[PDB]
Amino acid sequence: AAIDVVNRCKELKINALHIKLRAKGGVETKQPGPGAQSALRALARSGMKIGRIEDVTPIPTDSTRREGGRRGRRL
Amino acid sequence: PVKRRNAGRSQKNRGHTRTVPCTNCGRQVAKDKAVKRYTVRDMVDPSSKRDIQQKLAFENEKQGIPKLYVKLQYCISCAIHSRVVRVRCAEDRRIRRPPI
RNA sequence: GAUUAAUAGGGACAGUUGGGGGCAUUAGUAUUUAAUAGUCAGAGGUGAAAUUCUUGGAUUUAUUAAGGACUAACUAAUGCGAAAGCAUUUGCCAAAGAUGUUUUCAUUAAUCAAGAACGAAAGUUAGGGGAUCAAAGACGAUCAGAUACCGUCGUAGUCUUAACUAUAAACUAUACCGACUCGGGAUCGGCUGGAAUAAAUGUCCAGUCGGCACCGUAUGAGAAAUCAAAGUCUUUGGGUUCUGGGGGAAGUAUGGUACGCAAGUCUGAAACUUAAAGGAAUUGACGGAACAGCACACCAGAAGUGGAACCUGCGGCUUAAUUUGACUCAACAC
RNA sequence: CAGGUUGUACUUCUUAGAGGGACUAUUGUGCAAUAAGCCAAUGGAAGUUUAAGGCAAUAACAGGUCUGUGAUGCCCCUAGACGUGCUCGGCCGCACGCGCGUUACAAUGACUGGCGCAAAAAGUAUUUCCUGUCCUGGGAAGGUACGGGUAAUCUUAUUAAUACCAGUCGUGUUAGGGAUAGUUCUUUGGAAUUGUGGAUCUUGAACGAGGAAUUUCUAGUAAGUGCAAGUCAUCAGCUUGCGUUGAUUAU
Ligand SMILES: [Mg+2]
Ligand SMILES: [Mg+2]
Ligand SMILES: [Mg+2]
Ligand SMILES: [Mg+2]
Ligand SMILES: [Mg+2]
Ligand SMILES: [Mg+2]
Ligand SMILES: [Mg+2]
Ligand SMILES: [Mg+2]
Ligand SMILES: [Mg+2]
Ligand SMILES: [Mg+2]
Ligand SMILES: [Mg+2]
Ligand SMILES: [Mg+2]
Ligand SMILES: [Mg+2]
Ligand SMILES: [Mg+2]
Ligand SMILES: [Mg+2]
Ligand SMILES: [Mg+2]
Ligand SMILES: [Mg+2]
Ligand SMILES: [Mg+2]
Ligand SMILES: [Mg+2]
Ligand SMILES: [Mg+2]
Ligand SMILES: [Mg+2]
Ligand SMILES: [Zn+2]
Repeated sequence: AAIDVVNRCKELKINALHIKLRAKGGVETKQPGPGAQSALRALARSGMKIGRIEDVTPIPTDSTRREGGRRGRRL
Repeated sequence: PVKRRNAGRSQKNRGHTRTVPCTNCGRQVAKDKAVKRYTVRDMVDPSSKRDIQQKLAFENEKQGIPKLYVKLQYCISCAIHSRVVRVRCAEDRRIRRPPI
């Protein structure tokens, strides 16, 4: 994914990306998935400069109720 | 056979305490009972760190990559299974400020 | 001619303290949806997947808007409330403890059948509201079977007015008022001195009153687990309500000019049957828990058996007889 | 280069008695909280507890054994006996299922010659046990002609087979591979038929490297290769040992 993106910015003449990282968030998990790190790396690995980095994950001041049971996922 | 005197939750001097969904499962758990650990980690594998810190456009960064802040709240089944907390002998069971 | 004035109780008052309550206000992202822009082929979800959504452009990105909830992080062996319970800003309304009193009353008190006020959730009645989840249900999957755990949906519900309902592991499973018995730091709220500074709604120190607790310890208690009460109990009596008398039958039957619209609640048996049921703790054994050892167990490899013919054991099957012991390593070229 | 002799001779080789030797020795600003210990290099015949074994506590498991025992309790059979013999069968009987295993599927091979390489075991109550010469037979094997040894003396300090050197054969059910068969000959045994073994011509099958599974194994080790001993009159594809050639890979 990353290398495709980079290849395509390269022809748009784009040196540097700012990064805004996100997990599904809100009521769901706030831990970014496995692809997070790998994509961030492979982006710079591809000779793309990297600007400011922020985590924007959606963050409830407070929540609607979670998709689990009252007892969550059993098993 | 009362097992814990605490009975597992830190709550006294009140009838009721707010319930929190477990990070792992989402099961409702008492906010006192919950195994809660605050995590400040880095978004990136140290190797990956080297790679990125090469390519950082603004050289004015001194540790200019953000840390990831998590307040992690586990229901008991989860924090046991997931080894966040583990079974200890009766005497140790009451030990309060343990880590390193 | 009026006893003190209880480290009794009621009242007054003074600075506080609190996530106690009721009204108003008010914010905040978040979920869901819509609008307006963008861009494209995949999004979802899982152990894999499939139901779903997608070119009528989803997921995704930016900016707004609608609509119901909910108060994250700070958030704690901290606080308040009779308990249930209570966490955004501000304003209003009444209420409360503790402390402070060389204030006032003067036994006004304790506990409590009657009788009353509350009382999570779920549920019920009549309207609203409906974003999220989500019993029932519809489907996918899983499975021998799944009407289950998982996934996609989804109604009642979840929220709200008026009303009912009265129940929980409504839990410290620990009644209330009062004494007295160890030690130690810390904590929340008052007060009293003292000290430092950058001189204060902030620090520190020493007192003390009241809270929530904790840590040691008992030549006190207990069947023990444990308990600063679960102690001051055969050396048995401070005051007062409540509850139990082996296990099931059974919170069943029945009766309630007791309740409830209903669900049901409250009250509540006996016949019959039975030798134990039960509490803590010890040691084993076991575990689809955690940790730690060791072995050619694996690591890295090799020679291979299993495939073929034959040989030699077992078992079957024939037999007059096919003598017999020995079946996971721990029988079977014994 | 080989024999035969020899000595107040000698100990390297060979027996094998005494005593040495190894204690993880020496070194190590190697790891060890500097303690036990581990590690490396060097020396060393030997440093995996040197190597390989023997012995094997407490407790078990109604494990196995009345068929090893003139160790037995109890039960049973007791004269056409479940006693002690003799004759013929049987345990080896075959549609099949399951184990140990020998041999192969070949070229790192098969076959034809040549080649002074072992170790460890055994051995005669006298002709009987190992057997050396010699002779006969094409052969397995037979004579009995000359002999040794109850053995460090004799069989023998040899006689093994992989291996090596020539030569044939040429990647095909081929001489790879030989199962299965039919004649002949020999040996052990009164007895060999239901082939005891061995010899000669034939005959030549499956097998072209092996499904799911799964065994053992770390150095003179695995693997290949023969040899002995037990059994035994005869019969090793077994066992228990013995050396030869010698690895891949982990400490
Ligand atoms: Mg889910
Ligand atoms: Mg409660
Ligand atoms: Mg809004
Ligand atoms: Mg709102
Ligand atoms: Mg507070
Ligand atoms: Mg309604
Ligand atoms: Mg199926
Ligand atoms: Mg849903
Ligand atoms: Mg002061
Ligand atoms: Mg005692
Ligand atoms: Mg008592
Ligand atoms: Mg205590
Ligand atoms: Mg009494
Ligand atoms: Mg030894
Ligand atoms: Mg038995
Ligand atoms: Mg002869
Ligand atoms: Mg011999
Ligand atoms: Mg014949
Ligand atoms: Mg034959
Ligand atoms: Mg013999
Ligand atoms: Mg045998
Ligand atoms: Zn959980």
